[PDB]
Amino acid sequence: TSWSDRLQNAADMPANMDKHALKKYRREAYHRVFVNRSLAMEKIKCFGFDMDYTLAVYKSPEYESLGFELTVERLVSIGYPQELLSFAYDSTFPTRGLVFDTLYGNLLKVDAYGNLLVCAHGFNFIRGPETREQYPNKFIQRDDTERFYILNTLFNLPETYLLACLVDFFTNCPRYTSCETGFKDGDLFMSYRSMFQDVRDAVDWVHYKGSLKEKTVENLEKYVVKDGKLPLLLSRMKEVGKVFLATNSDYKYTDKIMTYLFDFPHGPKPGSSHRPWQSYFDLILVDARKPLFFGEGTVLRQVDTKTGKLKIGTYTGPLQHGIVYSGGSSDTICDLLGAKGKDILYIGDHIFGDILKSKKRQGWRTFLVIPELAQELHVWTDKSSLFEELQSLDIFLAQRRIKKVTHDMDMCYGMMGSLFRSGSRQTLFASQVMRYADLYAASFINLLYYPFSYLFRAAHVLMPHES
Amino acid sequence: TSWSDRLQNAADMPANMDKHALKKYRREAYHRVFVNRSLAMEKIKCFGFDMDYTLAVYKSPEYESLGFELTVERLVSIGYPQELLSFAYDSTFPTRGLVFDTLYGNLLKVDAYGNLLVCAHGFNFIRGPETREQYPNKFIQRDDTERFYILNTLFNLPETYLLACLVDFFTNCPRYTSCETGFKDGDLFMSYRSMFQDVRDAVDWVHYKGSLKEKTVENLEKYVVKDGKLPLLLSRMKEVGKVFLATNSDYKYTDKIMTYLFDFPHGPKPGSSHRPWQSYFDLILVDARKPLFFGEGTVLRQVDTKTGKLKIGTYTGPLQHGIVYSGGSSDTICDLLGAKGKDILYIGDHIFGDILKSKKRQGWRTFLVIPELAQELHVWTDKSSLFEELQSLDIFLAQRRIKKVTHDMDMCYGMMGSLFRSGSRQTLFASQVMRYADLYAASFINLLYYPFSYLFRAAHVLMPHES
Ligand SMILES: Nc1ncnc2c1ncn2[C@@H]1O[C@H](CO)[C@@H](O)[C@H]1O
Ligand SMILES: Nc1ncnc2c1ncn2[C@@H]1O[C@H](CO)[C@@H](O)[C@H]1O
Ligand SMILES: Nc1ncnc2c1ncn2[C@@H]1O[C@H](CO)[C@@H](O)[C@H]1O
Ligand SMILES: Nc1ncnc2c1ncn2[C@@H]1O[C@H](CO)[C@@H](O)[C@H]1O
Ligand SMILES: [Mg+2]
Ligand SMILES: [Mg+2]
Repeated sequence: TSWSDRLQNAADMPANMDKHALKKYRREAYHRVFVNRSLAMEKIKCFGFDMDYTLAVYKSPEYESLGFELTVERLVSIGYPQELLSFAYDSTFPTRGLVFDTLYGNLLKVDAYGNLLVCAHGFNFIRGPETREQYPNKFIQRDDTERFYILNTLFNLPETYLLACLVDFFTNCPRYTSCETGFKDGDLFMSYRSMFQDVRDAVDWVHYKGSLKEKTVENLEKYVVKDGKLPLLLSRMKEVGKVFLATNSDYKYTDKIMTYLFDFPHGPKPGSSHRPWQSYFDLILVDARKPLFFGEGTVLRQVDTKTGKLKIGTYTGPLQHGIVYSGGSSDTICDLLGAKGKDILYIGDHIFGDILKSKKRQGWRTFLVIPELAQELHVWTDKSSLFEELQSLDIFLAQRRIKKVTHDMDMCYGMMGSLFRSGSRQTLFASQVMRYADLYAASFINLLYYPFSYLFRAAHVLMPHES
Repeated sequence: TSWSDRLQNAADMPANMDKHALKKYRREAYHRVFVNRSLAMEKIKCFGFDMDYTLAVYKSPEYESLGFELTVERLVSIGYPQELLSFAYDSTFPTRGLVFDTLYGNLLKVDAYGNLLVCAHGFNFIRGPETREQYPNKFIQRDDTERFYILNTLFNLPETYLLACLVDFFTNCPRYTSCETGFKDGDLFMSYRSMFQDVRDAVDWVHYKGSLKEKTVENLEKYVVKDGKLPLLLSRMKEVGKVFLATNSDYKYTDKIMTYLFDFPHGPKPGSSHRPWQSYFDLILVDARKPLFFGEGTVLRQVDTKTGKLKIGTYTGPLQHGIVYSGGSSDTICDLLGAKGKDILYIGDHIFGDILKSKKRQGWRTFLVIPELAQELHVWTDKSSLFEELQSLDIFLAQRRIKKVTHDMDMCYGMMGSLFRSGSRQTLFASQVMRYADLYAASFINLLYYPFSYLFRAAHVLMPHES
């Protein structure tokens, strides 16, 4: 059972909008909206959405495996060894939010301070003492973005596993000699940095020049979760405010995916006439280029929706019925919808590009979708006894049993552990969700289960000397 | 009674090192070390110190008033109006950590997200609705460091008040016409930005080219807190580890101030021979240029301690008895003392340059000295009933009484409120202390009251879905 299996099972249920049914439903952790900072829903005037891994959640492991396969094929076509074709995606290895160290070729799981929680070189998990050879303070400088790459989104799961596969392959293939910073084959030297860049380029290529989008659209049921409650939620949002789409995807792909997401024999609820996806939005903006979008952005363009090409010139006109924008900036949305940032709830999955940057640059309210949370919640409750024990062991310490229980707990989630922690230590990703996501949930659809006057409440924070 | 009055009263007490006396003493909030993240003191191998407002706490309001007076005199000498000479420092106005908005000439108290808590234009405190004219989302972009200047240290208290005095003066003097971004007098336009830069330049000038240091050193008792427990604490640290000084001050001024701080008729404890200040340090480094120090730093130089001038050339030799360094980087300290960052506890007052940057760039352990905390603690306990009420009002809301109690509470601290909050809203400074200071206290001397095997403990943090 994957996180997307849980999501599709919930997606298959029709909405029961009886107020007592709703209250009961949202008490289950799977259907709850979690609160880091209080948010009065009554004050939200505009609801904005990302598309990929927000509205359109790709099924796992099918979509990751397709990405993986095509990326490997691209690498082989540019000259990587044929042995790559023997690799197969393994959903049990990668956890999201890992850091690839391009100098030494390690995948790192770190905390908010750059402290190392896990270090894997290929499939070799390095113990603490051995990590000090390369990381003398068991620490990385997060500001060193030329060296370290944070794998933030679900799109990065294939490459997370592929990087490990490659390091493992070159390390153990006798044609190559391993060095601290890469591999030698005769008179050719491949640094881990150059390897990483090829992988990144190949992932970008499959999405933009290769066949990934074509294969996705040709079997949408295989690759994309569909939920009849979506138009219901959006129609309800439009009753109390404005609704917008601001997505990095282009118009043609956005149209294909959105059409599928609304492909039911009804509109908002069973019995109602079907409505085009575009009708649910007061403003539609593609090619957003987030997070640049939340700074200077790019020139505002108009899409010719018949051809899917951009019209020539910068668009200088007003918001009109049926218009679709491309590029621009977050100021485009504020101006055209008559909104200030705190009037906007933006809903997306990219902790950096959707949530951190909209919060820090513009003071938008934020809702982070974390698709894996459904599965993480199952594990968290199902294995609560290991964490409970760890809590008691930590307290009684006021040590090797702590390491053993930490490992056993972490292994329940996968080889790279929970998205949110290693034992008692919170990950960078956890810390960023807390600090920048006002609300978060396994799915944006969980908003459906709360009234629009709801006050999401978080406890006031006190400093140690105030407590 | 000022915060420095509280500190000097404690400084005047001799140490009672009876273990039961110590335990009793450190339970009083004034003498406690507060803990944001757990820290096992046994693992600390090196204790490092800043000088100004860490070891050498300047008396208030005398030192601020001297700085203020000299800065005003410098501004008048470059051509500012003679009316400036009628200003007098007022300790009741400034709180540390405010943001000067160079565009519109406002002092802002903000939270971690850039949300406005207080806005004063001169001495005119602007209400919420009126603030929206200039701050439409009641928000500033903290990343805009060319526009916004954060007044982080106690050295910035004079200029905090001076900026307000100037805006007030020019606004109300009929020789000038007020504009959104500055003041006109005939064919001369003075932007708030240019005004700010003159003030900053004048403060730097008084400290580096003017008479402030001379006046300070000529009456050390008037201007600097002295505490006979200092050599006791340092001697104890040297028993279990290494001790270093890394200060932005130059050798001559460092020597004057340090000599005063150790000027007692005894060494570590009454009855013992007096020892030169330098003897308490395994490494002494001046002209540190923090926070650049924690990145590339500057060339390592050697001080000629007889003349106080730097020797010509980069110093390429070893750590030797009696050597004093200038410049270099944090790597100088790690290499020469045989330390990794997590082995080092660095103690300083600069939230950005001492604490945030050492933590983020190098993974050092951190101790933030907050001299005002003594007074803030008095107010926090003495007026606990107003905060208690605010807590209850916030809960019962699940509004104008909330604003009234918030104001009354804040006014107990000064016109700009508490360093740490406005009502229920934490300030940026509070948030940064929590996130980057592992430990914090009113004085570094509070470490004396804990054994060196002490485990400072903070509760494990949980996300909302884990709770
Ligand atoms: N999750 C993230 N992904 C990518 N870059 C990030 C992330 N979090 C912070 N940063 C950037 O990395 C640097 C801080 O380590 C800054 O440039 C910051 O903008
Ligand atoms: N997926 C994994 N497989 C094997 N060992 C792991 C894994 N993740 C962490 N560890 C190990 O557990 C120890 C820390 O709990 C470390 O030695 C680390 O190598
Ligand atoms: N307290 C502070 N004082 C000055 N600059 C800061 C402070 N906190 C963060 N910054 C800097 O301001 C920018 C983030 O708002 C970054 O360049 C960061 O390094
Ligand atoms: N020092 C002050 N003097 C007068 N009013 C203040 C002060 N600080 C905040 N306020 C006011 O209290 C209100 C918010 O509680 C705002 O109108 C703000 O102007
Ligand atoms: Mg997305
Ligand atoms: Mg200092």
